Formats: sequence, structure tokens, C-alpha cells
Amino acid sequence: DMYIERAGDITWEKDAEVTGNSPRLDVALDESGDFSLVE
Amino acid sequence: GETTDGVYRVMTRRLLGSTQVGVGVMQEGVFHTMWHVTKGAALRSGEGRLDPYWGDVKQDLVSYCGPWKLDAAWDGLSEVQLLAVPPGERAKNIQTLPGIFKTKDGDIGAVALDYPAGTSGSPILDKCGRVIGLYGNGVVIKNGSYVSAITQGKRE
Ligand SMILES: O=C(Nc1ccc2c(c1)CNCCO2)c1cc(Cl)cc2[nH]ncc12
Repeated sequence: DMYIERAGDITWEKDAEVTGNSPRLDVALDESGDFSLVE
Repeated sequence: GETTDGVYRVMTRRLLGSTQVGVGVMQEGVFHTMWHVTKGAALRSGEGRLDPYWGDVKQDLVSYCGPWKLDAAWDGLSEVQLLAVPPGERAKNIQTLPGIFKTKDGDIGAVALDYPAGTSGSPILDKCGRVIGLYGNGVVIKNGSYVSAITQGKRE
């Protein structure tokens, strides 16, 4: 049986860890909510 | 039970010990999470009960106590923040510039950050702290890395 516990506020933190790239990918979404790469 | 606006962990005692299956956003009395986290099952908030109200497997979203309230969208240009809430770890803001998922039905923002599957349902925020989507549904690339979409619901 599932339950919820609070984890914090939803605010933008200035001076936060800036990481990660911005890829442009050709994708497909099926009826079951699964994304897939298209080539 | 707990109705306070904010980010929450979705836990279960069905497996060994307490396990974090995902994350969700409480806003305007509605709990928003990804469908694959709860499977549309009812959630408990202390003594109180949260029942599902709206759900869709294809969008992979689910709302509790009311209709989907989150309506903000990525502007296509700005860096965003993933308020990642990882299993057994503190909530942490990670700033990144989203990529693009090009689909037959249109383009969607994409966050290329890598986290365990239990981080699913973590809110992606804009410069004003507004929730522009949820992290947890995407694809696995050539290098085994995870790229999630910025999954937003429709506010009626
Ligand atoms: O597995 C993950 N997400 C997911 C699982 C099951 C599932 C869906 C998404 C929605 N599509 C329909 C089937 O249901 C996942 C999530 C995160 Cl945050 C990171 C990850 N790194 N590798 C996988 C992951």
C-alpha cells in the first residue's frame, strides 16, 4: 500500500548545480505511453 | 491528511523495508504524479486517503483529489530546474537547458539528467518556480543514459 511524505517546497534555487546537455532526438510515442528512438 | 503545497515522495511497504517508487506535486489540493508510479492505486497521507480522479497511460500522468492543476509550459529558450527528489536522498535543484523530442504530433522539451527510476514524478521548474512538467517518462540513448520528456498535463 502506497503513501506520501513531504520532501520540500517548490522554488527556484539561484546558484544551483548547472549540468546536463540539450539533445534533439527523433522519438515516437506508442498507445502504452512508451517513448522510442526513431532512426 | 497532509494537504500542504509542495513536493512529496511516494513510498511503499509492500517490498523489503520502505521503498520510494516515485515523487509527486501537491498544488491547490491536488496530488499530481506519473501514472507508472502509482498505477492509479489509492494513496495514503498519514491518516487520510487520496483517491485518483484523472489518469491517462499514454500521457503517463495521474491526479488525486481533483483535476490536473499544472498548466505552465517551457518557453523553448530558457534553462529550467529539475527539483530531483532521489530515493533516500534530499531534494536537490539541478539547472539545465532542455533538449527536444521531435514527434509526429509536435515537439516536447527534454531533460537529459540521470537519476534512479524512483526519482519519477519530480517537478521541472521554470524561473518563477512554476511546474512546467514531470520527470520520469522518456528514452534510453546509445550511451545507456536517460533522457526524460517534460511531461505536462492539460488544465481544464
Ligand atoms: O523506467 C523509468 N520510467 C518509467 C518506467 C515505467 C513506465 C514509464 C516510465 C512510462 N511509460 C510506460 C511504461 O511505464 C525511469 C525513470 C527515471 Cl526518473 C529514470 C530512469 N532511468 N532508467 C529508467 C528510468
